[PDB]
This record gives sequence, C-alpha cells and structure tokens, in this order.
Amino acid sequence: VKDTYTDRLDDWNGIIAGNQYYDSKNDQMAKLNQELEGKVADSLSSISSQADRIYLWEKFSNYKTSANLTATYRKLEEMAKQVTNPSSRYYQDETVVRTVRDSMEWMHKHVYNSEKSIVGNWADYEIGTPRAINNTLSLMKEYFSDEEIKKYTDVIEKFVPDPEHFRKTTDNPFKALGGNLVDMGRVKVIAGLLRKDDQEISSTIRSIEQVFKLVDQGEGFYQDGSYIDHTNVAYTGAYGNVLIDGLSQLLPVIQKTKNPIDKDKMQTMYHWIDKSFAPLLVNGELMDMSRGRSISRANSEGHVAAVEVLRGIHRIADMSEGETKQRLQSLVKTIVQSDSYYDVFKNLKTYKDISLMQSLLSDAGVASVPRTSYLSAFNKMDKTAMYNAEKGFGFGLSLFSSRTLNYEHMNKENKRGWYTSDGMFYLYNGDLSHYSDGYWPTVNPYKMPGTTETDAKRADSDTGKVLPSAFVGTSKLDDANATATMDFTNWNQTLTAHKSWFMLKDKIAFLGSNIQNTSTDTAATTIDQRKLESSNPYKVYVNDKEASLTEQEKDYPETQSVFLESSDSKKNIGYFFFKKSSISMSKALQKGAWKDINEGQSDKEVENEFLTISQAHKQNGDSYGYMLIPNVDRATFNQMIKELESSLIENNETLQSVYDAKQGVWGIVKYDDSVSTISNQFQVLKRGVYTIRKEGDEYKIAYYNPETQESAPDQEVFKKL
Repeated sequence: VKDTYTDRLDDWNGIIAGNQYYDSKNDQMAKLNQELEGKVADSLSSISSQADRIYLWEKFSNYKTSANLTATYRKLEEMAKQVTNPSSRYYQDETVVRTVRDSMEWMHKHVYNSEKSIVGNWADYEIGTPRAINNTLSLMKEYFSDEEIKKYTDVIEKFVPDPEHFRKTTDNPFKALGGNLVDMGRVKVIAGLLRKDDQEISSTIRSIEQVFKLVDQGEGFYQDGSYIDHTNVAYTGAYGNVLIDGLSQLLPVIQKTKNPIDKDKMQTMYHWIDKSFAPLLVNGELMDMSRGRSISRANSEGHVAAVEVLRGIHRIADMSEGETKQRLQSLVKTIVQSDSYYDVFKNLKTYKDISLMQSLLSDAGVASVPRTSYLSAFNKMDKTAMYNAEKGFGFGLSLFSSRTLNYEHMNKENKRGWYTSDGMFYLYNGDLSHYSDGYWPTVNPYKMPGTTETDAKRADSDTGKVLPSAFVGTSKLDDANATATMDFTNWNQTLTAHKSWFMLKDKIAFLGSNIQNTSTDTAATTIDQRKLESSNPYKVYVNDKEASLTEQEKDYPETQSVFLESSDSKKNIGYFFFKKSSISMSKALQKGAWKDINEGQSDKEVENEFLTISQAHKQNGDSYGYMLIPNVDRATFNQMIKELESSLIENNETLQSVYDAKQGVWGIVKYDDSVSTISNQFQVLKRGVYTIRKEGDEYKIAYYNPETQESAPDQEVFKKL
C-alpha cells in the first residue's frame, strides 16, 4: 500500500542504495555497480536449490554460527539493490525476484523466526540480520505484500521489542547507548515504517535522542572529546564510527516523520565532529588507538575506517546550511585531498555517497586548505593526539588508567593487543601506508613502540585489565605543547616505570624513571618498531656514522643519537639520547597472518620488514631519556641536538622535566608535593603534570592533577622566583 510510510522508505532507499542517482557514464558509480553485479552473479551461481535443502549457501551453512544468518540475508539485500537498478543486468529479472521472495520464505520457516532463540552472537540476531531484512524489504517493497512484510519482520519484534535495551530475550539484557543505540534506530525505525507502526517509530526516535547528551561518566561522548564504549574502552574510531555513519543515514528520514528531532538537540553532532573525530584523522587515516579490536580486521585498516567517518560528516554537511555546511564540506575536502595513499571511493558504497563526494571535490567554491596544528588531550579516555601542520606529522599517545581498559580482545578479535596502551606511541609521517598493508599481523606484539615490558610469554586467551593507578594524564598548554605521564605497572605486577612524554611543538621527549623488575624475565623499552617500505629505504646513522643493520640484533653502547634518513625528509626520524645510552637495533622480515590475531580473518601469510630499536633495563632504578625529532634532514637534526644539549632538567623517581629554550617552554611531571625549583626561575609545588611558558616576565601555566581530574588555582601549584 502506497502512503507516507512508503514515501519515507523511498527516501531510505535513496540513502542505502541510491539507484535513482545512478549514471552509467559516471566511472566511480559504474565501478560500484560492477562490484554488486559480481556479488549477485556469485550468489546466484552458488545457491542451493532442489528438494528444500539444508542450507542456501555452503560457505554460510552452519546456522549455529550466527554470522551465517547475517551473511545469508546480506546476499538477498544485494539482490534487492540490483533488481531495482535500471542499469543492472538483473533489473526486474524474474529469477532474482523469485529468489529473494522464496529465499525469505525458506529462512523464515527453517532458520530465523520468532520460535528461535539466540545461538552464538546476539548482535547477528538483533542488529546485523534485522538491518539486512529491513533493507531488502524496503528496496523490494513493490514485490511484497504488506502481510508478507509483517510476517518477515515479526521475528525482529521478538528479538528486539524494546528500543531502550538489547539482549531482551536473554538472561542478561543491557541498556543501548552510543553506536549500538543508532543501530537500534536502523532496526526499529525502518521495521516500524515497513509495518506501518507509529508507536514503534516514535518510541524508537525518543530512545535515540539520548545519543545527543554528553556524559560525565560511563559510555558516550564527553566534553573533552573522548568517546567511551563497552563500559570503559576508548572507542571513538569504531563504535563512534557506527554512531555517526548510521545516524547521518537515518536523520533525513527521521526529520520527515511525525516525530522529528529538535534542532537544538542535534547541535551536539557538530561538537562530536570538531572535538572527537577530526583530531583523530591525519592524512586520511583514523588513528588506530581509537579503534579497539577493529585494528585486527584486514578490510578495516586506518584509511578505510576513516571513510566511515568522512561519509558521515559529508551527509551531515548536506543536511546543514550556510556556514556550517560550507565548513564541514571544507573539512572533508581537505582530508580527502591530503590522502595520497587511499582512494576514498573504495569505501563509498552507495550512489548518493559517491555523488556527494564528487560534487564536493570539484566545487571550487568549497575551500580546501591544509589543516592547522592542534593538540587534543582526551583525558576521559587516556589518549592524546597531536598534529604539526608546519612540518607535517601527527603523533598519538595510547595510555590507560584505573578508569579505562588497556585493550579489547572479544569475539576472537585482537588476540595480541596486550601492550597497545602501555604507553604505546604512533608517528604519522609521509609514509601514509605505515600502519596499513598488514602492519597489525606482522608487527611483533611483544615490542610495541614506546612500551616498557618484560619478555614473558603471553597467552592469546588473555583479556584486558585496568591500571592500578589513577596517575595518568595530559596537561595541555596550547595547540603545540603538552605534557603527559603514566604511573605504569605491567600486567602481572612484576615491572614498574614512571613514563612521561613532553610534546614540544616539533618533537616529543620520552623520559622513564624508577624502572624496577621483580621477575627473572628481562626488561626493555622499545624505542621504535617501524614498518619499512622496500621502494624507499632508510640509511641509518648512529652517532652520525652510517650503520649496517642485520636480522641479528647489534649492540650500540654509548649512543648519543640515531638517525633514519629517507630520500623524502617528511619520512625522516631522529632519536637524541640526552645521556649516552646502550641500545640495540635490528632490521628483519616479520611474517604472520591476520588469522593469528583474529580467528575470523584469512590465514594467508603476510610479511613486512621492520626496524626495531630497544634499550635493556638490567638494574632496578634504571632510566631512559630521548627526544624523537621527525621530518628534518640530517644536518638540521645534528644542529638541533646541539641546541638541545642541556634540555633535560631532571629524570628521577619524583621529578621529570624537559626545557625547550627556543620556545621558552617547560614540561614537568611531579610524583610528590615537594618544592621543586626549575631552571633557577620558578617553583612548582604539587604532585601532577605541568606545561609552562615564559613570555618576557610573565608565565602561562597549565596544571593537571590526573587522579582528581582537576586543574588548580595558579598559586597552589606555581611560584615565581
């Protein structure tokens, strides 16, 4: 029956497929059509028929495996997309129309109905499969009766009756928030339209509106830009993606129902984009420290994941107007144009998304100016993101605390993420491919860059933990300078370190003190583990003399510096040791498979070459201290290290500080309330984290107490001499 419900479903069809916008002469659209043609062809050539089978497809045959339900129904959705595309060879095809109709009947009566209970993963029963059923019926609504559409969606109402909770039919239901709550909208708003049910529609939209509230605690978006999901995990870059991606699809539909959402409510979306999402996007890549277990998915490396966010932003731009529209258009445009590695179109999966992106990129009225420098201290999820526009590098610092989980191993994904928040750092430079092309299955998980660890073996079956200490956090002065610390204890309470970081515009100092080990395992800090490009080799220098690295580790006692020199200065990396230090280095081919870190991924062997730099800590009370200096040439690095000769102020069990004399900026971490006199110029008075600038006779002060999560009046913490 044609009415306002099907008008809304027409709009939905325009969003999830966009056949109305298809143009055979548009090369990018023709590529997506060909992909869908091939998928439908494969499905049709593969499908079982004859004598009411045991499965529809063999590759998805075991219905105790819940992923097989969703993958099966997603194949029917693909058929529904093509049967309604005038340019498809399957347009109005009699076999395809009957295949979809009769495939829905077979699954309904044999596999997935109201009489069933969840077996395997609840998310397939309540999200993945219902989304696929909804979209199939919406696209093919002119081939089904209203009674059939009700019949085929009754199962969705059995598993998901309550728009405020998931797992309703289990013995442990949970409250829907965040990305999962947006998915509640894609399930129940669309099912509600298909079944012409006003109460489902209105109740679901009301439930979704809690997504616009910033939170002080628990799951959701925070004022400082952090996003928490799964109780206590930093998650902007996977669950936050689902939130923005899904919500931006639903909103044009919701706003034309009888229950639209107040514009005042939706204003929070622009906060998310500017405060939460944008800082995590560097040269088209979404920072892995925000993506939880999704790093272990071969098809979702960081440039691919970023497109989920970017397509969400671009849809929000399209529903906005004036200066808000223009500025969001400009954000997407500059990010896409900065990405020389990944083709954004490879993850634009509907015709309207392709069309929107094309219009944006060719519209000379939309500005595309390189993004400026920024530094975001996401203290409410224990991450920090930094970007220098002058020199062209990003830096991410991945921590955890008593408030957050270190890593997520769940659903057999991310089995070796053990050390990815133990003070792991990321450097984003002119190698845009660095954390892609199989980084995650080939990196040595025992040597995550920045981390201080023993060499004890770890079990894949382990799960994450919180840190004993609350003394973890970042004090930000401005968009170029900040200081961080982490009162680190390792997973089995055999090793400690006071680890601190001094972000000083164009360089980052790494200081560690109080390094102790009560195990018989050996302790070391990984200075770096950098994935190489065979097309762009590094020439390595130690103390400014060329070194030949091998697979076998070589020791370099009395090292003042290491320099990794590329043909491209924007890939150069220097390490300056404040005090001569004993390090070791190697260059080696490392092999692995995605299946090693995620059971559901391919067992195909992958390999990459890595350069590893490490510093052993054989004695209690040990220390490290060095400056990472990216994106300068060798002569400039050599000059800078002379400038920085006396930049280390202190690195002991109670006080760590570095001074940048060129800027007039100090970073300081105090572990106690003693009076600390600094550079014969001022005193700092309280346990906590500081970044201070001198401008003539005045001081600008940024103090943070990580444990109480508060700053403090200047006079409590600072005294001029």
